[PDB]
Amino acid sequence: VYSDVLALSMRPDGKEVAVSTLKGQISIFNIEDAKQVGNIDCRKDIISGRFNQDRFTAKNSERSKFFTTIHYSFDGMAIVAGGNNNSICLYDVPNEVLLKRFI
Amino acid sequence: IKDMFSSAMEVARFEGAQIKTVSGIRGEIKRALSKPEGHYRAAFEDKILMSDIVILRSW
Amino acid sequence: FEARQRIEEKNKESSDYHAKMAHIVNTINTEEGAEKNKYERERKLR
Amino acid sequence: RYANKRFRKAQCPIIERLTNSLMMNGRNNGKKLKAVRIIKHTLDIINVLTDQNPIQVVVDAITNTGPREDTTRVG
Amino acid sequence: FDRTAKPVPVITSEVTESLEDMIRRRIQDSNFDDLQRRTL
Amino acid sequence: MLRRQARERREYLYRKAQELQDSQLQQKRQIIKQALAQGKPLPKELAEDESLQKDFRYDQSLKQVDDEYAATSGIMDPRIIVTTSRDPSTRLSQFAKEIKLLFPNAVRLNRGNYVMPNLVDACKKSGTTDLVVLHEHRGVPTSLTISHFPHGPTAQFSLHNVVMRHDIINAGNQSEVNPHLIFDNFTTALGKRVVCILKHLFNAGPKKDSERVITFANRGDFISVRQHVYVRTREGVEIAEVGPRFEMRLFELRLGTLENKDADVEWQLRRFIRTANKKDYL
Amino acid sequence: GLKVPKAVQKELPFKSQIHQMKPQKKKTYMAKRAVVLGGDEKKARSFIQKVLTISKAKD
Amino acid sequence: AVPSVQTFGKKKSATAVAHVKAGKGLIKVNGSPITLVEPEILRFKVYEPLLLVGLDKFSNIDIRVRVTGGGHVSQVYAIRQAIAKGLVAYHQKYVDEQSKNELKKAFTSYDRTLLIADSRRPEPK
RNA sequence: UGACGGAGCCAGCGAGUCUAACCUUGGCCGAGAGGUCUUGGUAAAAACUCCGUCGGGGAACGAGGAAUUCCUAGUAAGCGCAAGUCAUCAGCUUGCGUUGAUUACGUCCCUGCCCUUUGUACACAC
Repeated sequence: VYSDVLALSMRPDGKEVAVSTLKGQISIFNIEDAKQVGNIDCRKDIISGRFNQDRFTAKNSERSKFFTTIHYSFDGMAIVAGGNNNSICLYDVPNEVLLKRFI
Repeated sequence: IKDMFSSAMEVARFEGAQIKTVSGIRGEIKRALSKPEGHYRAAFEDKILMSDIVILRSW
Repeated sequence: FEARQRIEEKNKESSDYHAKMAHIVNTINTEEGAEKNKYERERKLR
Repeated sequence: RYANKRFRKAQCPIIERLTNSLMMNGRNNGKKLKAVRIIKHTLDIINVLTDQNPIQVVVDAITNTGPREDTTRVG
Repeated sequence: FDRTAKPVPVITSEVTESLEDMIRRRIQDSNFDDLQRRTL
Repeated sequence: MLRRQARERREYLYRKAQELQDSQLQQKRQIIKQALAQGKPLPKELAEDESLQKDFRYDQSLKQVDDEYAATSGIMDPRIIVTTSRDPSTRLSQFAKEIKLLFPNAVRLNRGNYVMPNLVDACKKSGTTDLVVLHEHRGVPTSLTISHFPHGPTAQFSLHNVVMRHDIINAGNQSEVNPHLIFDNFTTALGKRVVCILKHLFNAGPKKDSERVITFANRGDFISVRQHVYVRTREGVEIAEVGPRFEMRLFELRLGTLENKDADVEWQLRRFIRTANKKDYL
Repeated sequence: GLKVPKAVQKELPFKSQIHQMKPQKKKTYMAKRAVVLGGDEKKARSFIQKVLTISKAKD
Repeated sequence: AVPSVQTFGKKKSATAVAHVKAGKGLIKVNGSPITLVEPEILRFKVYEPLLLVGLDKFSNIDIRVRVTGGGHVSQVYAIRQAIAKGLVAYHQKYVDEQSKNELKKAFTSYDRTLLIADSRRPEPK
C-alpha cells in the first residue's frame, strides 16, 4: 500500500480486507488473488478541527486527516469509519461513496 | 614469479616455502603452474611491485 | 613431511635456548648480587 | 505473480501460459522475446489459413485436448 | 631452508583411533557440552 | 526498522566502550571490598579518594556466556539458513544438503541471483538467527563462513579434509535427532569465543538419552569435527562414525555481519608474521 | 590525492559532502572580454611570481 | 511559473525519471518520440497508459521521460510505470480530483503494477 | 533447437606514482659495462531485436544406457563483463548484472525420522 496501513477491518465474507491508511484512504483488497478491487478516498471529507493552542490552519493541519478505525456492516455493503478527528463517516462500498458524515 | 625456477618438479619441491622480496616484505610460495612450465604463485604481504626482485635464501 | 619435521625441531631448539639463557642470567643475578649486597652492607657498616 | 498461491497460475491469462510453456525447452530457457515472436507469427498463420479467429481456435484446441480420466499405478 | 606454515595434518589409523578413544572415554564418563534450558 | 537496528547497534557499541573504560573501577572496588572484609590499610590513591570512597554504597550493592547471544541464549531456537556460494556445482550442492541435514533447525537455500545485502535483509526481516555460506573449489569444499544476523559475529573458517557421505557409501540415512555435543581443548579466550559461536549455532538441552553426538576437537590449531552414533553396552561403549569428517581452521572473526567487509575485526590469522609457526592459535 | 566511489559520494550526508567543481568548457563572455596588460606589467607579474616562490622556499 | 510535476519508476535496477508539464501535447522518451522505443514486441507495453486512458488527457500536456539502468524488458516496464504515475500525479496536483480518482481506478482495474512496483523481497523457509 | 554480412540498443560491481611478455637478423656508438636502431617468429558486454543471404567430419563420434544424485520463484537453465582481499583459488575462485519458465504449495498410503501415549492449565465446552 502507498502509506502505512494503520487500521484494518475484514469482511464477513472473509474474502476482502478493508484497510485504512495515513494518506486518508480506505482500500478494499480481494484475498484470493491479492489485488486492490475497490478504493475510497476520504481525506477530503473529514471535518477536522483546530485546537485552541495551535499555530496553523485546520485546513493545512495534518494531524487529523486519516481514518484510524474501520468496520464493515454485515451485508458486506457499508463501512463505518472514524478517526482522531471530529467526525464519523459511513461509506457505501459498491459505489464507493459517502452516505453521511456525522459530527 | 617467473624465473626462480624452470620446472614444475622443482617448484613442487620448494613450494609452501618462505620468501622475502628485496623490498623487505615477506610471503610464501604456494603452488606451481601449468601452461608456463616453471612459474609459480606466491601470496605476499602487500601489493608487490613489478619493479622488485624476489629472493629465496638457501644453504 | 619435511615441513612438519623441520618446524617441530626448530620450535624445540629455540625454546630450549631461551630456557638455558634465563637459567644462566638468573643464576648470575641471584648468586653475585646477593654477595654484592652482602659486601655493601659491609661497607656501609664501617 | 502467478506462482505463489495455489491457483494464481489459473488466474493468469491463457496466451501467457502457452507462450511460457513454449519457451520451456533445452536451449530456449530464457528467451521470452523469442517465444512471443514465435506465437505471434503462429497466430498470424492461424488467421490466414483458418479464417475465423486465432484466440477462439486456441481455446477450442485446449478444451478439446484436455484429458478427462487418467489412471495411477496401484500400490 | 625454512618455511612459513605447518602443513595440514593427514588423517591415519593413529589419529582416528586416538580421537575415537578420547570420545569413547568421554562417553563412559558422560562429560558433555551442551546448551541447557534457562528455565523460569 | 533499519532505523531501529542502527540505533540498537549504536547503543551497544557505546555500552561496550564504557565497560572497557570502567573495568579499572571494577578492579578498584574489588580492592576496597577486599580490604573492608579483611581489614588492611588502603593504598595512597584509594585512600585519598573521596568521590568513590563516598559513593561506595550503591556500588557495594553492585556485583558465564558471551555477550551478543546472552539476550536469547536459551529461549528461542536458533534457526539457520545454509546457503550455497553461487552457481553451485553438484558436489557442492550435495555438501550443502548434507550440512543442512547435520544441523537441526536448519533450512537450505540455493543461491542464484541473491546478493548478500538482499539476503542479509530478508534474513534480518524474517528472523533467521544464523547464516552459513559455503565456498568450493572444483566440487571440493574449502570455505565455510558462519554469520549471526542480529548484528553479530562472522567466523570465516577454512575446511580441508572433507569426506562426503554419499561419496562414502549407500549408508542409508542419518538420525537427525537433536544431537549431543563434545568440545575438546578449546583453552584461550579465542577458543572460548569459537566454542560459544558453534554451541549457540546448535540447539539446546538434548534429551538425556539421545543417540548421536557431534564432536569438535582441537588438534594443533586445526579443529576436527565428527558425527557418531553410540549404543551403550554393559562392558563398554562402541560407536559408529557418521556424517562428514573434515578438518577446519578459523581464519577470521568479523564483529559485523558477513557482508560488511569493513567491520571491526577481533581476530585474524596472521601468517606472514615472523614468529607465525611457533605459537598456537595464530 | 584520494578519490571517492560513486555510491559514497552520492550518499554522503549533507554537511560532509565533497565539492568537485568541473572545468568550464564553453568559453564565457567575461573570460573572453577581460584584458591582460603587457610589457612592463608582463615582466612585473613574472617578477612577483619569482619573489613569492623564493620567499616561500626560504620560509 | 510552469505547472510541473515529476515522478519515478523502478524495475529490477532500472530508473525512469518522468517530468510532466503543461504544454503542447507530446510524449518523448529521452529525446526521441515514444513510437521509436526499440524492442517492438513491447512498444505497446509502453503505450498501455496512453491507450487505456485515451488521448486528450495527454493532448493537454507534455511528458518527457529519461531512462537508465536495467536492460530491455526492465526499462520498458519502468517507462510504463513512470508514465502512469506521472499522469495521475499531475491530474491530482493541477486538475480535478475526480479525474484523479477515476484514473487510479481504471489503472487498478487493469493491472496494479503500473502504480506500485513490487519490491519482490526474498523469502525464508 | 542453425550459419554468415551489415544494422539496431540497455547493465552493475570494482580506480595503491601502481597493470604487466620472451626468443631473432644485423647497423651505429661505446675502453668497457653497455646504449640506441634495426630486426624475424612464438606467449594473452553478451544473448536479444528489425533487414540480407545459403539451404556429417580427418580412427572416431549424430544430445550420451542401467543405476544413483540435486531442485519449489527472481528459484531451473541460459549469457558476458570484473575483481584475486593474511586461510583456499589460476587446470581456476568469488562477486555484479541482464533474460526468466514448467509443475506440487498437497498428503502420512510406501520410505524413513520424531513424538507422545497421565489434561493438571483455571473456566465453558469433548
